[PDB]
Amino acid sequence: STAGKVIKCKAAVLWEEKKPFSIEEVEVAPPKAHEVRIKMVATGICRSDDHVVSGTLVTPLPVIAGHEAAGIVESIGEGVTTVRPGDKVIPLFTPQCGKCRVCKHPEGNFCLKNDLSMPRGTMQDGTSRFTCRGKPIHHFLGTSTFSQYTVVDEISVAKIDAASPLEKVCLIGCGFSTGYGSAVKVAKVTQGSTCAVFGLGGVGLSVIMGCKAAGAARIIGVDINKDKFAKAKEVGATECVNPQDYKKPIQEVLTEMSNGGVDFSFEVIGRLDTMVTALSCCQEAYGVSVIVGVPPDSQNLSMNPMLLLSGRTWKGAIFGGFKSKDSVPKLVADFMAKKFALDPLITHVLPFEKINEGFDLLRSGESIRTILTF
Amino acid sequence: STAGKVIKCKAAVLWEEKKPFSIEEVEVAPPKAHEVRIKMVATGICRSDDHVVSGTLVTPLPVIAGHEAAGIVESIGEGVTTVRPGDKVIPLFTPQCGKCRVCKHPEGNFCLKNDLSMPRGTMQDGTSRFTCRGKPIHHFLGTSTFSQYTVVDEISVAKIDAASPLEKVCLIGCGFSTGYGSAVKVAKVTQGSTCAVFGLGGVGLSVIMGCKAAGAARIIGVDINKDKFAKAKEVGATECVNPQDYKKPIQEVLTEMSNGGVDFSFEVIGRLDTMVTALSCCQEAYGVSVIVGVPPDSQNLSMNPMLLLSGRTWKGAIFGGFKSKDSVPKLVADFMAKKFALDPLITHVLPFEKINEGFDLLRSGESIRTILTF
Ligand SMILES: NC(=O)C1=CN([C@@H]2O[C@H](COP(=O)(O)OP(=O)(O)OC[C@H]3O[C@@H](n4cnc5c(N)ncnc54)[C@H](O)[C@@H]3O)[C@@H](O)[C@H]2O)C=CC1
Ligand SMILES: NC(=O)C1=CN([C@@H]2O[C@H](COP(=O)(O)OP(=O)(O)OC[C@H]3O[C@@H](n4cnc5c(N)ncnc54)[C@H](O)[C@@H]3O)[C@@H](O)[C@H]2O)C=CC1
Ligand SMILES: O=CNC1CCCCC1
Ligand SMILES: O=CNC1CCCCC1
Ligand SMILES: [Zn+2]
Ligand SMILES: [Zn+2]
Ligand SMILES: [Zn+2]
Ligand SMILES: [Zn+2]
Repeated sequence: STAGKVIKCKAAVLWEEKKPFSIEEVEVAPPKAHEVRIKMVATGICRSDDHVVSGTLVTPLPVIAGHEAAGIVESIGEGVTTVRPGDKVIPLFTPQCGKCRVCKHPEGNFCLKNDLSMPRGTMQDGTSRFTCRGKPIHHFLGTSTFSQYTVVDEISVAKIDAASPLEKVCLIGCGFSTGYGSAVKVAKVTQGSTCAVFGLGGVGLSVIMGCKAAGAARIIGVDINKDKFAKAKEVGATECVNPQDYKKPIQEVLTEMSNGGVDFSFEVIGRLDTMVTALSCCQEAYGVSVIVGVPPDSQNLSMNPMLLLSGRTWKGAIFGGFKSKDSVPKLVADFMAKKFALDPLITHVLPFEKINEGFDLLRSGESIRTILTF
Repeated sequence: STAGKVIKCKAAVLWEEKKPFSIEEVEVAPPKAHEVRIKMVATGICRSDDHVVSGTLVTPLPVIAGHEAAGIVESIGEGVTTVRPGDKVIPLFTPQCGKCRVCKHPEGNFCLKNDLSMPRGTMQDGTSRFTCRGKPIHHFLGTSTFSQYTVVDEISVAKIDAASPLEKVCLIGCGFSTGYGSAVKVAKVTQGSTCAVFGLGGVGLSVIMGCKAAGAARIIGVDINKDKFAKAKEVGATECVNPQDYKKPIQEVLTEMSNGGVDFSFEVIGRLDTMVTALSCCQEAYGVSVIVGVPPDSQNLSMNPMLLLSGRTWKGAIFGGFKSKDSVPKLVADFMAKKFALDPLITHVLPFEKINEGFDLLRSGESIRTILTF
């Protein structure tokens, strides 16, 4: 009943920074060639979405944010071959065009068609499918999931198992996959190893999940909020430390705890100081540190390159290093096959209309992931 | 005739920074338990030794520097089992104790007994074997090869082929192995890849050799001194670029030349800016950059962590990542079997007494490696 026609629906619009989201009616255009229009079913609140509100992350405003989600295809544009109406899907914030150098590389996932490096906030063709009170509204990472309906490019969507629990697997859209893959794929955590994880939110908990799956012997969680320790230990942490409890810098503490430094470290917060600290706490000759957290826009860190000269490996990744379109369906299948759990990450479930409350929860430290249901 | 007796010989003493070395008589004590006294045959002039003079590399003064060398064992102390008098040997600036956690790790090489991290300028026991004008003189990285005789700890010396040409294989003690290993072992350059090498001195040329051995398709040499291009090409560079020849930053140039960034980049100079430039020029999603150059003492670099977040891997290494005592004999055997060449690095030969002229040659940009003969 809506194919080919503009849909008027409810979405959460962010008109400017540091304001609450505005719940109102937007118009969503029909998909054009190689485009897919999706009816949202569930969406998670990730810290990345909050970064747009706080100014940590810069992307054109006004925008319909949201990128961790799942839904059902309402309609497809001409030339689409990978999904069909009625299919359960997950929008991919990192696309997989399959044609670029990165997509063709065995170890690359940061497809050149991404909207991250040089944020435009549109569709692949340079325009937007969203309007609110007569104004054009920007897209976010080619996803825009805080809406009852969205339109995405074909390369930014994956078809998933028809029997999937959308209220759970939306987390495969960002948080879980990012953390899990950062450990198992990017760091390539080894059996018997010692790991340190900075940040115990949804993404950090997922990193822990990965470290445990990889066979780590010790997994030290680090967070200034002690309230996040019980959940970390439930999912695999062997020890948790709060930097504020110590008189000395935490890198020193961790080095002592690990009898000379950890094998693998992970920055899952988004702070410059913690990125340097995490590098420092890994063993000087063979240690590996992975940056996951997003830094505040345009800001540079300062470090001594002797930390690397001795032998350390420092790397970062988007979406856990997973080639998005290939991996997402695979991950959903693994979850259906009980290979990992998602429930430990879900602390709150709210209706979409309560998005602001959901963000309040995140900002207060009370939640891990709030799932919004449409 | 000299066993168990103090040896009086000539050495090049550095009394203070930024002055010429003083060639004069020193007193070399006999080796203590697990110590080896070596009659030096040949030693190379590496930039790192110049860094001691310039204050770029901080180690206690007065000192007998020099660390890329080869000689013959004069005597051994009690308990030495790995070398015997008359053996040809190469001193190891990076030790291999074989007992620490790093030595036991499959990838690690920066043995915890090293004198680089917290320089003491002594033997393993905290004392010196050198006296000059009645004053104790410091050791350098446990080697001190700018002397007719030196004393080194057993874990800092390797026995090599009795037939080795010491005037050539002394380079396996530093320069060649560092560069070669940085490409083949640390970066693990792949067949068909595009590489960029910043710095075309002895070490950078060795990096090029390694890249070529590894099968790289393109090897782009970068240096502000064009006079260093011909030899770079000889050893394998496919292209050479002088950053001063351009209006753009060389990272932009290199990115354009490589159609999106290089596979592998190497910083083989020792500047904070080029370490960042080198990182920036490798592919944002799958690129790898290796720091080999030594940065000015206690200086911090500035960089945007988004360079890592996209997928880059940044790492550094000492001595090309080679476990020193295991690797050095092998490298010599390979050299003997013509697996790599050393002659392209040797531009000048001088007698030890002309150490200062050798340093002048390095500083003037005229030489690659000057080999000093005793
Ligand atoms: N690389 C990627 O592809 C992705 C990056 N991210 C980034 O990962 C980070 C984490 O995301 P979420 O788990 O959703 O965030 P979150 O806010 O739920 O978790 C962050 C945790 O860090 C802790 N923390 C804050 N300051 C700290 C400090 N100084 N020391 C120690 N702990 C501290 C907080 O208490 C909190 O538990 C964010 O920066 C997010 O933007 C998110 C997903 C994708
Ligand atoms: N990591 C390790 O184990 C080792 C590190 N090193 C370090 O490696 C570096 C290279 O050593 P060598 O080859 O002996 O030195 P070198 O001085 O012969 O070569 C350095 C080259 O860099 C070039 N250069 C200088 N400034 C430049 C700029 N702005 N842009 C481009 N090129 C520039 C010079 O013209 C020169 O050709 C030194 O810093 C040295 O201390 C050396 C040995 C072992
Ligand atoms: O959280 C989802 N995506 C993130 C990935 C890292 C850069 C900011 C956006
Ligand atoms: O050049 C030989 N050794 C170097 C290794 C890197 C730190 C300074 C000393
Ligand atoms: Zn692509
Ligand atoms: Zn996210
Ligand atoms: Zn050791
Ligand atoms: Zn050297």
